[PDB]
Formats: sequence, C-alpha cells, structure tokens
Amino acid sequence: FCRFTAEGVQEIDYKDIATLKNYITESGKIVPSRITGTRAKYQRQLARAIKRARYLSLLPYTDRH
Amino acid sequence: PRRRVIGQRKILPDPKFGSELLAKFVNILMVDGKKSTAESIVYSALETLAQRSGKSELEAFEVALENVRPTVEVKSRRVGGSTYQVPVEVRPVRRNALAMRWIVEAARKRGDKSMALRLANELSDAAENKGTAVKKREDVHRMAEANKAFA
Amino acid sequence: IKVRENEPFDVALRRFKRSCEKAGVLAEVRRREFYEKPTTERKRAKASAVKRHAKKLARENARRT
Amino acid sequence: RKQVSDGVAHIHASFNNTIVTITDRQGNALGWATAGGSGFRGSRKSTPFAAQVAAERCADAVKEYGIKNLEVMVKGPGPGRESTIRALNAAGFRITNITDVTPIPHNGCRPPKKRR
RNA sequence: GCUUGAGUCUCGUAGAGGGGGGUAGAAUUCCAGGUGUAGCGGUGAAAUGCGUAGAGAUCUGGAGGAAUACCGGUGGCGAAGGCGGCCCCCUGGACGAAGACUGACGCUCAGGUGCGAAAGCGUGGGGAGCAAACAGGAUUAGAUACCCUGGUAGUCCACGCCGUAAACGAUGUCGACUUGGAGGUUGUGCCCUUGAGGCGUGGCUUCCGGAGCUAACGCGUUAAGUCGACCGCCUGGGGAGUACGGCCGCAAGGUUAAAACUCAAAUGAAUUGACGGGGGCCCGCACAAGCGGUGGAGCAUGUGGUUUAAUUCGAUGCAACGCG
RNA sequence: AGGUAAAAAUGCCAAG
Repeated sequence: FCRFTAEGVQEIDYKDIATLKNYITESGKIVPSRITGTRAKYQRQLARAIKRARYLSLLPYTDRH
Repeated sequence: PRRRVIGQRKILPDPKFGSELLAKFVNILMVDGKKSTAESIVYSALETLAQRSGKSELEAFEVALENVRPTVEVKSRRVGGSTYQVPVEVRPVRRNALAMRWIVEAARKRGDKSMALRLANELSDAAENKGTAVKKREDVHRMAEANKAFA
Repeated sequence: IKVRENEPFDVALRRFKRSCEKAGVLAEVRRREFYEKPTTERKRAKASAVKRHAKKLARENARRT
Repeated sequence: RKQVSDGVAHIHASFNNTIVTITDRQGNALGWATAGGSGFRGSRKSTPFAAQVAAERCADAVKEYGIKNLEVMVKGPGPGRESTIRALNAAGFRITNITDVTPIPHNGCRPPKKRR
C-alpha cells in the first residue's frame, strides 16, 4: 500500500531496474495495483515501462523458456 | 449424530480382580450376553497363562500387549472427487477400541479345540511378535503408507 | 512454479505455484471464446463487490452481538 | 547402455489422462509408463490413487540405468499434480525439485467450445 | 447596439480516438530426426478413430497462420457501431487555468448526406487454431440435434457492396432550475507539502436515497421532478412490417407501406398458492463408526409367475408380498 | 475478513 507516487512525483523510468523488479512476482507475472493500492495513472506508467523492459529482455516476458 | 455429543457410563471394575480395560474384553468378546460362560472362558484363559508363563496375572494382559500396540490407521477423506485414503490418528479410546478388537480377529479364527486354548496362546504369541495378534496391527499399517508427507 | 527451497522442504511446499497461477487459471481459459460472458460476468462480478461491501458496513445495527 | 545417473520425470497428467515420462537432461527417453497402461478402463483411470500406483509401475526401468536423482514436471490439472510425486517422493529417489511448466498462452489460440 | 449565449487564441492535460508502416514472446499446428514405445485420444458409458508401416510423450532445430495471459480496475477514450502486446510516422476530439477578441454569429430539423457488430456478396491473396456445410461414431421409441472424431467455406489482409441487431442506460436532441451521502476518475487554486493531507473549485462519473413523480417496479442535480424549443413517433392483438407500387442493391434483401378477413382480447406491474429433472441452513439408524441377521442351503410360509374342468379375490415405489 | 471448487446418461403426452 506504499504511498509511492501520490507523494513521489517524477516519471517512472525502466532504467532503475532495482526499483522496477519490485513490481513483478517471482513467476514473472506483474502484480496489480489493487494489492499495492497505488494509483492507476501512476500504475499506468508501470505496465508500459514493463514491456519496454520486456521488449529489451531486461526483464522476462515469462521465465520458463 | 446431528445433536448432543453423548458420553459414557460407570463401567464396573472386574468383580474377580478390579480392572476396567479388561472388562471391555468381556464386551468385545460377548456373544448373546453369556457372561458366566465368558466368566468361565475369559477367566480360564488368564490364570493358566499366568500359571504357564510365570509372571504376575495383570502383567499378562500387558506382556502380549506390547507388540500389538497400534497408533494409526486409515480414515479416508473422500470429499466427492478424491477417495484417496487418509490415515487417521487412533486416539486412546479409539486405540483401545480396535485393540480389544484385534484379540477378536485373532482368536475367533482357526479354532483349535477351545477358546481359552487359543486365547491363552495368542496372548504369549502376541508377546513375542510372531503370531496372529501382533501382525493384526502390522497389516493395518501397510495399507496406510499408500500416501505420505501431507499437509 | 520453481520451488527447490534449498534442502529442507522435502514436502510439497508449493505455494509458489498455487499462489500465483496454478492450473486453476489454465482451468479458467479452458475451452470457449464467448468474447462476452466475461464482458457480462465482470459487471456481475463487480456487482458483488459493492453489495458485499455494504454487508460489512450495513451490518452496524444492534443485532445483539 | 551408457548408464546415466540423473533424470527427469515429465508427467502428462491431463484432465482424464496421466502419463509418466522419466528421461534424462538430454531428452532421450529413460523410462515411461502411465496410468493408462494399468488398464483402468476409461473413467476409472482418472483417479489420483490410480496414478500413484502407476508411478510404482513407473519407478522401475531407470534403476536399470543407474538413475540417482530427478526433478518432476507435471502438466494438466485433472487429478494428480501431487499424486505421483507422493508416490515419487518415496519412489526411491533423491528428488531435487518440482516445477509446473504449464503452457500459459497469451490469448489467441482459439480454444474449443464443447460441452453444452 | 451591449453582453451574462455562442465561437477562436496563448499554456498544460490523460486516454484501446482514428489511418498506416515495422517488430517481440508464449502457445498451438506441421516438417526432420534422436530416445523410447504399447498405447494415444474420448467420455454419462463408449465407440469413431491415431497406433508395432512404430504414434503418444519428450527434446533439439526448422516451416507457418492467428490472436495478444499477467497488467486490467461499474478503470479510460469514441457520435454510435467500437477500440487495448510493443514500436514509430500522419492526425480528431474533450477538459482546466487568467486574461484577449468578436459581439447572438442560436437550437432543432422534411428531404439530402456521412459513419455504421456479426453474418453475407464480388475480385485477388492467405488458409495455425476454430469451424456452418458435412460425413463417420454415439444417444434415442425415432435423434437428419445436444456428445466424440475428422472436416468445408468463413473466420484473417487489400479494394468495392449490403445498411440491418435486444445497433438496449429498452429512456432523442439543447438550455435553465430544485435536499444530501458514499465515493471513483481526471486537471487545478489556498494553507503548517508540518504526513499517504486539511479547506474549495472544473469535467466525466458508480451506487444510495429527499421532496416529487409513476399503475407499479423503480427514477431520483446522470430524473421517469419543475418548464421551455424543436423533431421522430403511437392509437387493440393478429393479419403485417407482409402484399402490390416506387426507390436502392450484383444477390441476399433493405427501405416507404395497406387492405380484406378473424377474435373479445392480446398487454404491463405485483404478490398469495402451486411447481421446479433450482437452491441456503437445520432435522430422522438416513448413513457414517460399529453390533448382528437376510442374499448361499434346507425347510416353514406368503406373493408373483405358471398350471389347472376349478386351483376365490382384494393389496402390488415409499405407506402390498408371515397382509385382509 | 475472503476466494475455486463439485454430477450434468434418458423418459413424451390429455375427453367431464
């Protein structure tokens, strides 16, 4: 329920891969904004940035290859 | 059933030598309420074994009892899609229940010439883990291993 | 999905599977298209969300608890 | 015979079917058996207890290869998913891990419409 | 003429808005071979089939079409139909902040015009999966259906056409006015941003409820409340949105649209009782758990079925069959 | 607080 960006104003980059991995479960699956309870507008910045990482294989689409 | 959990009674200590556990052997051997005949046979058995083995009387029900000691068995959880067996934790009353029951399955079969004949032998047979009684628990065990390491 | 808890698990301990997408989700995209039963279903699904929501706050009378 | 000392039990435990595939880490088949091979006509081969025993008839044919350890991969929800591993945790095998390699798609292989 | 209507500019705004071009990964289908091999696959039970000519399974490599799990949320955008993997090029609308300017430049609208799910049609490609047609196999008293297995166009891309759907919040378009609450979503102003906030304001927006309204259900500042403007439209059901004629279309048909004839109703709302091859919870040796009989056999005895010139007849899921 | 699960063989019809 981290009050992340409602008080953490900036653009969510994919470069901060350390921060980025905190939103994907161990099984690759990206976790919904419901559990983390943060704002969808902010969470919107997440999913697109995810595929940017997914496209670069910086992270996995799904680990079992 | 669907209502009040019933209990027990005041089980009488044996009017020969006060004891309750063996009193259920009467119950777990009784057929058609023939007590005196049971008093005839049930008695005949123990004293001769006490005489034959050489130890005390009320340590004869025990000498056999060591290797017939059960702990668990199966009580399957067939929810409606999985009739897979689930072993049960056989609680004291539940434990001694099947216990005096194993003296039944053993003695009732292979009738040599008389009840006390087999019963006395089965006792000391049960005392050395080489007879019918002792394995009666063992057989139960091997149909429980079927499933292991559950949660 | 990938459980090998170093050495001492020695039992199922496969919550990693059941917690994310164990075959129940396979048994969610089983066999049927519809396009729409879920279109309708999401609406009715969420329907329960607000009414059950009420059940927790609309239970506030005496009722002799 | 080449006598490999490690292997993998793939298991195709589908809704109404269960086949066990113990191969090595190179895909060459070591030993395979199923609940289907146990006969278990039609409906009856769908029971978890069925697959367990079939695994007992499947834990062999690898001992002849010097098999030591193994990892389990099962697919298909149906019955099982654990039935065999229970019969595999004690099949006489130092098991390393168990994984679910299930094919999660991403919306587009059109699935059948049956069962009305 | 002025400006409280309406219209544009300066600065920001989120979004599956729309057209087009490249590209990622999972998955399935198929090819090639390795290992290995009696099954695979199916279900109500199967059988059809695929199989020792060596599949299934599994693995490496390769050939393809097609849609985008998770995110994802009565979340968002769009006139509606509708639209989401990623990436880029062209490009629409809607909202906010303070002023600038124009100076009623409005609203609605016959006919006209543009868009407009699927299925379908024409022309040329493509053709994984799915799958009308279809056949084989099941089921059935029948089963040209539901189920299994293959399987065709289509589904998919491009260029035209068809213009209809439960195209439905079943509610037209535009403006004003009349209690609040819960929020959600998306910009912004003030204060101690002392903290995920406190105090207002713009829009879209989901549910709840005031007066009122309504036949009721329910709607309720998102009105079906209180008025105004304008327009489409209705007059019992059926016949029939059908025929004939006109227009539009390659066709399918679409569109505008009757009458004769027939009935005394058709229709909505609601709740009692009933029913449910509908459920939520509780209850009885209903079962569990156990005790010990019946089902084997002999015989008693009843019943049925048989047989007999005649072998009286009633009772025959539960609630008849050592019953009258 | 709270969220999956679950069986689906077949059986038609009415003069007071």
